[PDB]
Amino acid sequence: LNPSARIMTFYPTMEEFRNFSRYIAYIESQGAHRAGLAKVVPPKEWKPRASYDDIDDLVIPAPIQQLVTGQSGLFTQYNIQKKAMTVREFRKIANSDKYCTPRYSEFEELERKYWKNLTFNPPIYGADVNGTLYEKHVDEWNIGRLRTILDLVEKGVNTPYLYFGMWKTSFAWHTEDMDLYSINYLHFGEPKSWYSVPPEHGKRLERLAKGFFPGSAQSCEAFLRHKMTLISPLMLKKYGIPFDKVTQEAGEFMITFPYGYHAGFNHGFNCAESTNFATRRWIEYGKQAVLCSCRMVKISMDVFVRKFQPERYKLWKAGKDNTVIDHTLPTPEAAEF
Ligand SMILES: CN1CCC(c2cnn(-c3nccc4c(=O)[nH]cnc34)c2)CC1
Ligand SMILES: [Zn+2]
Ligand SMILES: [Zn+2]
Repeated sequence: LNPSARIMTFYPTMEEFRNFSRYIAYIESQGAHRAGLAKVVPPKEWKPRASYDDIDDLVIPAPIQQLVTGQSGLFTQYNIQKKAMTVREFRKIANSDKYCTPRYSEFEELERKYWKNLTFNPPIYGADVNGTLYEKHVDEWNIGRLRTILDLVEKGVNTPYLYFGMWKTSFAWHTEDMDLYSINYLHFGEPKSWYSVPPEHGKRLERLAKGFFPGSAQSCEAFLRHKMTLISPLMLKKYGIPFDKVTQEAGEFMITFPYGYHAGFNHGFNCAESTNFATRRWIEYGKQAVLCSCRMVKISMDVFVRKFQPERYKLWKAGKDNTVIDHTLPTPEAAEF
């Protein structure tokens, strides 16, 4: 399933939507994981919050000014921490003449303006805010409590984060911490555009990045983990790196899969909610994740190897666990489909 590894979109009914982990297993049985990114449009009747007119007093403790340097589709993003601000203050800046979205008809025109102007007039990203916009009673796809096997770490990446975007705010090329999955919900506002590289081609993106930034690569085993590297889709086309693109709109979920490299940008004022999560398939990725060797987020895999792979525990502890990851294989939970 999904031999082209193209980004798939799913429209679950209210009944299919209710079981989060089962629905992740379902989309994997359909080959969604091969693209490294999937869109899930929830049923129309489902709302995580009745209204977003009550969040003006919400504090963004560390807004970041995003300074970008580069040319020829290759850039490095530098984050400058600014003083705390409210969502009311952030919305005022986001919609001001200095930072508002330029006029555009088609996405391709806006995508061009982004790649042409990302190094000018550095925007402010109200990123990494600990919090949720979900009402406490919401039991479906609740980013604040997904209750996947990732909870075994607790029972930081198992908590919800908010992202208040403005035009031209960006997320650099990366995989998740420990090559985990992630869920991103766009609560409201202007779209968020995504680029993705299939996990089966992730090593090709890394080789391209290493060749362009040899200083960074010598300094760290996993420099892409710093989340500072921006590469244009045109630069990827030029070097034959397979990739796909998708625009997430308000009210839609995006799912990133283990070792799924993604990057993207915000079209204007918006707010997304995200967290990391796991399935039984992730354990092997966590065991094999190449981590940052210069700073970082590290999860001990021991608890997972003991519980889900007891027969492999002595072999693994000895450093003799030679398992090769097949990126095309769905999670064992997908068996029923
Ligand atoms: C401690 N961890 C640091 C990295 C954090 C992280 C990992 N990935 N990641 C992102 N991925 C996808 C989309 C977005 C986005 O729209 N904005 C900003 N960051 C994003 C953010 C998770 C938390
Ligand atoms: Zn991510
Ligand atoms: Zn590093």
